[PDB]
Amino acid sequence: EIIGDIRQA
Amino acid sequence: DIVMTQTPASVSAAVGGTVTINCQASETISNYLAWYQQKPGQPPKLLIYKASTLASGVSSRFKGSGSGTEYTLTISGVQCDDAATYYCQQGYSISDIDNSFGGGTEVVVKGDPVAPTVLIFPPAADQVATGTVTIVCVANKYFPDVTVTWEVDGTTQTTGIENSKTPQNSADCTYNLSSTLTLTSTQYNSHKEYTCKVTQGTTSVVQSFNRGDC
Amino acid sequence: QSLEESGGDLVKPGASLTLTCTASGFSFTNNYYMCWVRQAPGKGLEWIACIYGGGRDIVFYATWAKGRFTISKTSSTTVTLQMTSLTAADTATYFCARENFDAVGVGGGTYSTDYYFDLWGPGTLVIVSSGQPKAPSVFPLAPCCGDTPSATVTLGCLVKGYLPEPVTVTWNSGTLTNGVRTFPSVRQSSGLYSLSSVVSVTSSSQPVTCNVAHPATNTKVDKTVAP
Repeated sequence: EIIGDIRQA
Repeated sequence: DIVMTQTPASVSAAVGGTVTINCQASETISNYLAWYQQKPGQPPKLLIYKASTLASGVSSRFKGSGSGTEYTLTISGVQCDDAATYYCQQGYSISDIDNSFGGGTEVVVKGDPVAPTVLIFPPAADQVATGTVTIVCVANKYFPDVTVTWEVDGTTQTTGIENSKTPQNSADCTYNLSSTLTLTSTQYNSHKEYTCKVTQGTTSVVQSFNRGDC
Repeated sequence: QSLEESGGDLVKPGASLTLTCTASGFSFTNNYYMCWVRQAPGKGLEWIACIYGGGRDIVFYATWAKGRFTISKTSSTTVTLQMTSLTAADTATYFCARENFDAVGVGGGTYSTDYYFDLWGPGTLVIVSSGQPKAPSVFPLAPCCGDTPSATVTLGCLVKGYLPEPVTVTWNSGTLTNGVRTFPSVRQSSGLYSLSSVVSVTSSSQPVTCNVAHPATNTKVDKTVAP
């Protein structure tokens, strides 16, 4: 699973 | 906040031609750009994603192109079934944004010229007792756009009129139109002649009735 | 694989309302976001909120939404949208939509991007207005009586002053469809809706009947129309 939106890296 | 701007807001194309729609992004979106087509009363239909990938079962008449900040949708072999509203939608981010969709573009498909069939319907007997009277004029099956003009005892009506145009027929591109003149019973009973005029370019049709004769 | 929104209704300004999206033929997994997108009548698509189909709690709101709307997973097949402090600007059809994404990686963790919607419900209608539900009055549309009868003739029904949307119109219980033209509704000054439906027929010697349904008030109206 992911952990957030790409703009949160 | 990544703001999708679509242009033009509306566009015309003759049947068989080509139409291009533009999408602009306030910042680069890495080709994460999607295109949808929406017809009235329906949810949007996905056409293109990843800027240029044609979704499954969608006509290859639809081409998505562009990169960076400027994207395009090109419909080749334009048809009546294409008359719809098209939206682009950035897929780069859903964090810190207002709307991922652009404002959408209306695509109008110019098909074969058809003159409207025009009809005026006097108010049913049992309307006047309700205090309000609604006269309904229709222009059926026609293209291109008509304008409608109302007259009461020869004086142009400027108020109490509302027009409702159907979406383009999806086989033949034609419109249907209702124009309805609403008055108070009292207003209605104080005039004799009601006239609806439907003008398509150089051709007009006029339909009248006198309150007394109904 | 489909979706069906529900919970739409006519409500007063200031009211709250909860909408539900129910998935069928699939269940929410870490492969998708589940989303709400609305559209006010005659206007553009407006994204509202997404919630992760996966196990982790990840929610995204449009910036006009966070603080007033809440998206949630209430099961593996249902997502809700709770709306509060509703105003007429919230009048819209509300769609539930499944959202695709690619999980790109960055230094240490994966992130979602490349969002697009591959699945939509037909929507549920939310109508916010100070006006109470009103059943429509239905009037016959026919050519002037003092006018001379033709072979072919067009008749119809004016369906006036209802709220909320929609109504439906059929002719002779759906047996007469050819030549049926039903115009888009029109919201009047009163905030009430109105629409006409006409049909072209030959036989004038016969009456045609328009069937008008307004589910919001549980009304049906039949009007028989004589040339």
